[PDB]
Amino acid sequence: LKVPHGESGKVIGIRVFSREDEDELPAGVNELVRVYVAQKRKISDGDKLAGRHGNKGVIGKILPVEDMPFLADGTPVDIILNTHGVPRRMNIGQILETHLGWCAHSGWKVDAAKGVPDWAARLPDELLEAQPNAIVSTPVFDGAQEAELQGLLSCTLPNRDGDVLVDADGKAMLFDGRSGEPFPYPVTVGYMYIMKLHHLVDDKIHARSTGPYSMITQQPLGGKAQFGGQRFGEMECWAMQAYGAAYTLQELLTIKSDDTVGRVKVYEAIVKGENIPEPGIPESFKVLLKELQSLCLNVEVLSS
Amino acid sequence: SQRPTLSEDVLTDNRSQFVIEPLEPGFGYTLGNSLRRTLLSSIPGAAVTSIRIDGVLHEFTTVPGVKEDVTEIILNLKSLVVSSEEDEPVTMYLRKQGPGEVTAGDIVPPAGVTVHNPGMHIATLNDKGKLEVELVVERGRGYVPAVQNRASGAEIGRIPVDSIYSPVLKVTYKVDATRVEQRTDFDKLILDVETKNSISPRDALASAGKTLVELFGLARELN
Amino acid sequence: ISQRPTLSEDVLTDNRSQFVIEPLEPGFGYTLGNSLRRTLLSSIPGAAVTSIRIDGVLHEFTTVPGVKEDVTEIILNLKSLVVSSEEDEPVTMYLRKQGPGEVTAGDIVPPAGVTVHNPGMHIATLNDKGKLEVELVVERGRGYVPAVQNRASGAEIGRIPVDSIYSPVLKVTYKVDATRVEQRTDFDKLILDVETKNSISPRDALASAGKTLVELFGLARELNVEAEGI
Amino acid sequence: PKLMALELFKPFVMKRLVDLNHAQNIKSAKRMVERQRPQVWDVLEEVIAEHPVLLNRAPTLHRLGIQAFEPMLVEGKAIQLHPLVCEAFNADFDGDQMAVHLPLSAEAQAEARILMLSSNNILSPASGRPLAMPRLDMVTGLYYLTTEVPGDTGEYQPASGDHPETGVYSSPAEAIMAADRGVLSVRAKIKVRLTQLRPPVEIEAELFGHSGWQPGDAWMAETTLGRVMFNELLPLGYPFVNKQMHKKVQAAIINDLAERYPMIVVAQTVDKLKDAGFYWATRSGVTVSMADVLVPPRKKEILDHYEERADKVEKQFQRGALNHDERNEALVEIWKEATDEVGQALREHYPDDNPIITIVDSGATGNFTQTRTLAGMKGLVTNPKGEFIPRPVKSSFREGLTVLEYFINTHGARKGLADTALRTADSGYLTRRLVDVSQDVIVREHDCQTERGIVVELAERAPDGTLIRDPYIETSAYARTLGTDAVDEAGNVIVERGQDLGDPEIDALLAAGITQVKVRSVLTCATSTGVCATCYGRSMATGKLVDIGEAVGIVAAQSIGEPGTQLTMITGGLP
Amino acid sequence: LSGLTHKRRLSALGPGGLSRERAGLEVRDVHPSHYGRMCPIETPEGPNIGLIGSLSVYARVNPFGFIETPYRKVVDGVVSDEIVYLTADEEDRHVVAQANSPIDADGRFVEPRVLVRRKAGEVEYVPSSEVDYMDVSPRQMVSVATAMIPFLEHDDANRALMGANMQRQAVPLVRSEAPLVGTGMELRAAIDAGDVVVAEESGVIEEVSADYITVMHDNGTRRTYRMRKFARSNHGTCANQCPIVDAGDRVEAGQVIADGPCTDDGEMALGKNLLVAIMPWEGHNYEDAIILSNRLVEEDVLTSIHIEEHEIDARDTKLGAEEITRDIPNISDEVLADLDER
Amino acid sequence: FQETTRVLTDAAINCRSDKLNGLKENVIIGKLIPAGTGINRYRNIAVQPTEEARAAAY
Amino acid sequence: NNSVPGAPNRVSFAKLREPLEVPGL
Amino acid sequence: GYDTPLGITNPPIDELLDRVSSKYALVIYAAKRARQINDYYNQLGEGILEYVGPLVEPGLQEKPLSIALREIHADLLEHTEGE
Ligand SMILES: [Mg+2]
Ligand SMILES: [Zn+2]
Repeated sequence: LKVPHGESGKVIGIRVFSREDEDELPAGVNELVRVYVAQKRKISDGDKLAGRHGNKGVIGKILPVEDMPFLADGTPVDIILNTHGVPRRMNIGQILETHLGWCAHSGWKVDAAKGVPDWAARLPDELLEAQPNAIVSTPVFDGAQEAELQGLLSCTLPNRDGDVLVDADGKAMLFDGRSGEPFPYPVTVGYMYIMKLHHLVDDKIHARSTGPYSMITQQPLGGKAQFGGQRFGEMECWAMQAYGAAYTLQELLTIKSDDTVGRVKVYEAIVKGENIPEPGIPESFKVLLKELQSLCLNVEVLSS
Repeated sequence: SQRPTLSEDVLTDNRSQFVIEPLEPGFGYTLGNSLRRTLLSSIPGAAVTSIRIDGVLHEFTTVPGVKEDVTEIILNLKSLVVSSEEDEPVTMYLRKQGPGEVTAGDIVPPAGVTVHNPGMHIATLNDKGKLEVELVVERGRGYVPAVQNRASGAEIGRIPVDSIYSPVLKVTYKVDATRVEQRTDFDKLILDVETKNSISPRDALASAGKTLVELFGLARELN
Repeated sequence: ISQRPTLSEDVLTDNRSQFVIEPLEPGFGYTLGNSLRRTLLSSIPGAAVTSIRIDGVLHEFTTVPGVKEDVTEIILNLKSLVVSSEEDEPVTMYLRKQGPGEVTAGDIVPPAGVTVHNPGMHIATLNDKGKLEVELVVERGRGYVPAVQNRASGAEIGRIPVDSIYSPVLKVTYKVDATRVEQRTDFDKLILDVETKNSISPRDALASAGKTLVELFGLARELNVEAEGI
Repeated sequence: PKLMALELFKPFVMKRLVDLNHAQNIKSAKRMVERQRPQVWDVLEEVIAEHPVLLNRAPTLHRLGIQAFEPMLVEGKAIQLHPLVCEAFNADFDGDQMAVHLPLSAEAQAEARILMLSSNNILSPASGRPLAMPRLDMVTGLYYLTTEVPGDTGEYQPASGDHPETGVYSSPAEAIMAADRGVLSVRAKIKVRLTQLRPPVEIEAELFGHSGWQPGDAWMAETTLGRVMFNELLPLGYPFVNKQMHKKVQAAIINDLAERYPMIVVAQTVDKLKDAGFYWATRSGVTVSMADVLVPPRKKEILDHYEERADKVEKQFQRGALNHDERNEALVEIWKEATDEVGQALREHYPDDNPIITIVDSGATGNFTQTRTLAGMKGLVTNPKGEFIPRPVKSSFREGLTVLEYFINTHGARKGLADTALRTADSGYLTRRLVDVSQDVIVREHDCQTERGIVVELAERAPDGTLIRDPYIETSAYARTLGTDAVDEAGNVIVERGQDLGDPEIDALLAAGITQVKVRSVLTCATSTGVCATCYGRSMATGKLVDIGEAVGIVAAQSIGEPGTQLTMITGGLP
Repeated sequence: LSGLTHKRRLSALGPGGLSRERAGLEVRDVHPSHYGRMCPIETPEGPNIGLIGSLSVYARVNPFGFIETPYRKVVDGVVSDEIVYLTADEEDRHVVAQANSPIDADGRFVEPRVLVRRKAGEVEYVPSSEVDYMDVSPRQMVSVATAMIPFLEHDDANRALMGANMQRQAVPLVRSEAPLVGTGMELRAAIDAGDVVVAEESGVIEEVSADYITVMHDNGTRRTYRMRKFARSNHGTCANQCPIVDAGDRVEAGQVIADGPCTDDGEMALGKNLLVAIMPWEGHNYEDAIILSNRLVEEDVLTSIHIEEHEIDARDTKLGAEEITRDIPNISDEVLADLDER
Repeated sequence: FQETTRVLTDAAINCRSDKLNGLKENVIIGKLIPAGTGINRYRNIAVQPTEEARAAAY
Repeated sequence: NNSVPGAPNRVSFAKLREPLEVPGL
Repeated sequence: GYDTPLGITNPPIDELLDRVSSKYALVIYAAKRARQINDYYNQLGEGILEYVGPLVEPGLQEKPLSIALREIHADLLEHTEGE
């Protein structure tokens, strides 16, 4: 047994079951041994991410830390989201979630010397004074209203430098990492919860140039684990016909799927500098012949 | 009317402010951004490369007597900061036995290296177990994946660790413009930098300045 | 760390140029490009016109008598004139003609030092029995400065400040291209593009900009002593 | 990704490497490639200089679903792609996966390099109009760049007594420098002096007296720096365009460029325009915030009045004169009117600065109904039976719904999901059958020299007006070959026999006032097998007459079957 | 969370049930009787839409098999603290109030007119006296997965369903962090999940270790809990437990002692907290694409662990029995340099 | 397409010899499709450098 | 009102009280 | 009358169509020449120079098909139609 195509990592443990030691085993077996391989994966390109409001996405590019936009106090952001997808999908809740997350993270202190503001009438008496990295919870169908967020965003505790970053509306002034000059208009920022989906990229990526061939169908195996080639649907044949491309279809159907001698000869020619010889008769056609000749139907060729 | 610039320093506990002026209009932003970009990624440093834990064959396991497994201690050790004077892999030791706590100050560095934050908490030990860990300290710049040691083909007892050679932590700048109609139209740059205490801000600024000078020297030569 | 040296290639055209720097460490593409473009655009000293005068007109609403062109057209034509000066103080210059015909920059009498690098340039045309006298001042500076910054200037009759261009280069553009020096296959390839006036060559403008930038970063380097790669 | 290309070009790399004497034999070369020594990367870069590859998004649907791009090494494990080709595959950058093939023989290389290349297929086969155009985001950037605003900084002003007239720049370079300095907004009224842009015909024929513009001729324009910067992207010689760039204007400009210039120039200008739009989209200042979605100011009074009228009709029903059906009809119509009024008020409230308004009005995406739902009223919602519930929602998503309203609303989403689930399969089956029926249609002969040509009314002449363009001339008679010359009333010939029709020729015919035209058609082809090339007329993807041997049946089947996905409900839908 | 949802799933197909093709399309739609029993939001995205629901938060199965739902009966316009459980038939035959309707602290209805749900699809205001039943909480119709999506009253049905389905596909990270904003049904959904141990009796911990813990009961009986470390999960991910208790603390009964995967101090944590910005950036975030800072990569903020699994067996054959052996014909020593003696 | 047995029998009885015409059969066999670059009008082309090039090639 | 003994403290935007704890899931 | 392109798209397609009758003929008209060029390269070591090498001077290790396409644009080849 060998490691399949596209696996690596440490060997953490080995379990071996022996019939000598009086270990129950399936009938007709003597020694079944299983090996566990553990690999640590770091998030990379081609990985899925999505919040709790159903907004999927993929990592288009991972810029250096020195290139991302940074707040006026030098705090580079960690992720940038597109804006055209928010109003069309109509998931405005995530904007409120980001605002509330920023408010909770920065900590707030609502003024009360002159009395509770009208917008803060229903706030719990113990929720008027928070600390940095505070924790807040909004039960479904019963949470902070728009006025509550408006009031809270106007009383966030200042940074240790003495200045407040975001405005009342929640936007802030950034600085481009490439040009180095501030953007003409403010942008929204905040902390939003991000999960990690199971559709990783390492599982998907796969290549196959030459490898084991099936014995019953004379075709390359299938699947990433078996190191097999990809499928070629009939719609692809229709498309190739549409362009009028003929030799390409001939190769795809004959010289790279079935013809054994064709594969050997073309591989050798590529290894050398010789031109690729023309394909031959696909195995499918010859099998069809030798099978239809079995029904007493004399199928001639008429090469003339 | 026309004077060369001058750089002065305003000092604080660990983060220093640098003031540069007078600069021609519309030119402070680009200079500040260039300095910031060359500061956060091209400052040489040193950091732990690979560890060696006695009685342990790999990283996905534990060790009796400790409260957290190998992965947690590796994550904690990533925060360790060290400065290398020699340009070759040096070796340290960490031997602590019995109940109590193990901190960054329990390492016995060899000559030519130092640990500047003895207050870090690595882990804690129960009386049952002990601990002896050997780690390497190489000098590099930027950031390197841990897998670099995978291809070296060492023995089982070697565990790679990601290396992050960067003493700078945060940098920011603001420009104080003077847009009066007088020919005194200039801008004043206010650059602030903070370091991990491995090196003072002046050293990092000088290194970045030298890097940019050497890089731009290729254009001053007559073409 | 020596790493790998970065050589500056070059391409040639009538008056344009495409200077190429290859290879660069990942991320240094913009770090060079932006600052270099700004330095080239607003660092090189130069000379240009600042204000003009027309005794034949009291203000700017109307046009000078006996001339086909308009006052705004005359200002635009005279602004693009390329003037090189070697004297710091602002010197004057006079243009005078009589009778029908045309006027060219080369016909303007230059005082000592100042010179015009384009004598065949057109300014305007005169009809029969036409005349115009102009007294334009020339000053040396750097970069671009609008006439608004020169609004308050003593008291005169027909002083009409004009937006000057104190720079021999007027256009710059650059990009960044990926390159494969090793398995990293991410190294940047700066591609600069400059188009200067007739008073300087692109390569000498670039050399002066590099000189100025290196002198500027000499302050940063001088604070301490420490070396790096080539 | 390099990890894929290296394993995909293994034989070529081995051959070229053994040629360079980096190994001694083939087995050693294969082993070294397996070990991936640093001596292989250079050969790998050298061996794929001009080797095309074939991409295929699964499942391919139409002709343009299989392109042929030049490979380029890049790190990572994701196959990078060009933004403007995603529409061809109808792909969304959210986990879609596509295969990658590779031609081996020298014949397949030329085939994929000439025919299947991406840059030669800007025009969709359905209609002779380009498909790869600014689609989603860069359009917003172009709209922002070309937008005009009054009373900006540095705008043009007239001579005010003792002060000159400011806002005139010698050349675009000076304007760019001024904008960089910070004394000229990118979008303001200016009077620049262009020198390398042909003026519009209205000014070209006047200022130069039709003598003909050439590079080096100056003329005083009146526009904004953004418009000049945009026009600089267009190919040289194109007349200046000085109007705000709505998506319709973008489509018209792109179509005109495709119908007047070769494909390669169109592709180059499209790439440059996309780059400019991406650069200028970021600085448009388009974001989303609570202060952006603004509640209507006086919605409460309108809602109260409509609820009072609803109560009136409720009492009318309580009298017992009316039945349930009449009550439902009254309620539904009243609430539809109320929703319309609230939407009108909400539109009247928002200024022209909110990001939502800027996005929706610029044709970037969405419609006003979504904005009304997000800010105004969601209104009545569908039911599992399809009839509108008598209970309307009185709140927007911004303010916050209630449990009952959400429970009522879920039905529409469920039904839409089911409808899409069935429609995909219906369209697939219809496309398969349509492809099956017409497999053996091919252009055999160059010309059947037949005379029967179907007559189609080009444009009707109004009894009171002079001429009205037919609303379907774009489809019936746009690319067909003219059967007979459409001689004007006089003896002059405006379009000669055999000359293929087109946008300029259609315009010329419209000018001549001709209404009825006989056009050569394929329905009456006299060819024994297949159809002659002349009858078929101008191709779609080529832009010219079809070439002998080209299959047409497959193209027609794909074109007719592709739009089957959106076909929904004597039914009027796909059935 | 995925395991809990699977345990709470309500299938409608399979043996003894209707097939996909024969099942009508109407059954896949909501019914006015679903309120309080089956969540209308949570549902698979695939073709099995509407055939797989989920119990409500407060739903309990009656001994016969008819789902119930708690209610407090208003006797004479005054709310009753005591609650009863009603089935579908009894619920239809009575008047059910609205939980969100304001109610005075003394149980008096401030509003004379209160909205109400009626027999089927009927809602209309009624005097504040005839009303008989009132709901318990506003969250009485949401599922367990959907109950922990903040600001659910602002999103769309399709978006909410998509988010709920996405929440069941997270991957356990190495260093989890509790969300800054999240409903109050996080810790409760984690304690009942079973993947977190908990003390049975209030005792005092004597010593703790990375592999096992020993708590001393107040009655003098010592007990030990063993925590599996780095054991392959049923779906290929990893599972671990890290005690969050110190030596010499009198831990009360019912207090969490260890945190399993996707947990932080006895509460669910399926992700991290990132600083987001909303703006198109050079088209790299074009059409749902995303851009990430290298700080996440170089700080293991979103680093996960995946454990593979392989097995081989040597089964007897008519031609003989196969045996695993270090030696193997015609193989270089280097290839087998890793195999041991066995 | 359909009813393979009946059509096969009918063709066999008549000894219907059919040329490789059309696409579907020609792709089932594997021979070059008689469309696009497959028509005999283009499959048989002889190209050589013009005599002028050869005279001036060296 | 933290039913469990030592859960983390996170104040909530509570306006209404539920008269019964969530039953065993 | 346009900016010089870069990559495999040089020379352009419309220019070539001016020489060849149709795009479907051009692909073979160039592939056969590429085959001849490859054959000449194969025999470069020793043999008969009947398959005259490239007409236009090649670049630095350019594929034979690129050479064929770049020389066809120079109008240096003659061909017979179908049979
Ligand atoms: Mg998708
Ligand atoms: Zn015909």
